[PDB]
Amino acid sequence: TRKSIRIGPGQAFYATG
Amino acid sequence: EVQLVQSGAEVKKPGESLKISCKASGYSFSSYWIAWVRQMPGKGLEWMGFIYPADSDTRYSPSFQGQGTISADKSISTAYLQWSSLKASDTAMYYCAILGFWGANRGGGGMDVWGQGTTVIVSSASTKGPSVFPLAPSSKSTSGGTAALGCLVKDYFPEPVTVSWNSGALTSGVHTFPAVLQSSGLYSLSSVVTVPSSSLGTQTYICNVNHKPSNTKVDKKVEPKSCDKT
Amino acid sequence: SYELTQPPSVSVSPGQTARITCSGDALPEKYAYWYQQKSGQAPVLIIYEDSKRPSGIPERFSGSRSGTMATLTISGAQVDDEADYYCYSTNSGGTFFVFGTGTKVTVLGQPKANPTVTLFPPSSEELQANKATLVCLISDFYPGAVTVAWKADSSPVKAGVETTTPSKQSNNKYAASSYLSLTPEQWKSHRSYSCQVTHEGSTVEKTVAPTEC
Repeated sequence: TRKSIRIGPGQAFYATG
Repeated sequence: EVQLVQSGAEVKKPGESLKISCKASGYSFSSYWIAWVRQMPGKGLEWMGFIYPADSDTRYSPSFQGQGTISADKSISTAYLQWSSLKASDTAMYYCAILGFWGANRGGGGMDVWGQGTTVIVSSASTKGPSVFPLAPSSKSTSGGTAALGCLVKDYFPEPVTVSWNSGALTSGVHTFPAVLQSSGLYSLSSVVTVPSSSLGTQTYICNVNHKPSNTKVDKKVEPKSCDKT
Repeated sequence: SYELTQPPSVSVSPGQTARITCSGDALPEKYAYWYQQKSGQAPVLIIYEDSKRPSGIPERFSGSRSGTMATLTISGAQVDDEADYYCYSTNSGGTFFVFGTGTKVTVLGQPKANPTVTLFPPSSEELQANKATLVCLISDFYPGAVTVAWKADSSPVKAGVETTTPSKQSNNKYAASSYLSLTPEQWKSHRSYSCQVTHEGSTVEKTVAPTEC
């Protein structure tokens, strides 16, 4: 996925999957 | 070369609409989030929101929701920020930036490619040349030190003005200060030169003020005060 | 809404270590990022995911995060490291990013210098234009911070004051200016106006009067 954003350990920015 | 190029400086009035642009090149525009950052004069960075150009997924911080619309046109690799009704408080530098372009920051939240910024001024003021007032050197004798003399360049809009002395023939001791902005919406600044207090009654001092946006030029001679019995 | 707190001012001498903190209640689970912004320039990413430097960023910049605090450390501070530094992170819900309030890092690269102060009264020409401006010009000071207070007949005046932030001169000392805006009536009715400039341990005061020359 190119849209996903890592924002913390084991966590992505909301709805970026 | 990976690059974001922003549109040019803008001066607008409250109530007017404005759309500023961020042109991407050198990479796949659809695949990276583009963010917009506001910086009001002398203040900190504020994250307004961002957009993923592939599907135009757009998010705003709560205080910026409805305060400026972010969009993108991937057919010309351009992201936008726009207002339908500008406010004076929209006065700011605006940056666009790509998220996660380089190295292990890819897939991450670091903004690592930045546009050069777009300055936006929103003001109810209309264009106006300055009034130039002489700032007369003190009457006091110095034995034999210096005196400060200058020109007050008052109530102009927009920036900038340039100032010179004796048609550029006087440079040492010359000091031109940055502008202040009054609640009237007009700017003022001062330019001062420090000279031998002995040369007062002798030398001629003339400030040359140029305000291009209003096509105004003013030359003003600055002499000792009348009450100055020298 | 979510905010990240930073001290506004940190000062160091060249070669010393500067530490810049960033605090927020979502930081225990969210990465911190750091941006450097020099005067006149766009921000630059210097740290991402707490501790990682992009290539080209000098190793003297390091970062960490623990609980509600993230820290940017500048070891062996250089004169060119003087800049604003902003932390950056998401809220706990991961629905927006925010910048910290910013820390100005001052690197003391020259000796202290006290300001020269010049105060001009309104010209009779300006008075005739139905306006009045006292102009207080401040120059050759270091470091780049001063406080300006205006007085009328020895009482504090706050209305009508506009002061510029310090700006770097060619000689690397600083300048600033402060304006007191009055009606010609106010100017003529008082007997003294003073501009008082404070810097470190020095106060410089200049005074003008409508009835004196």
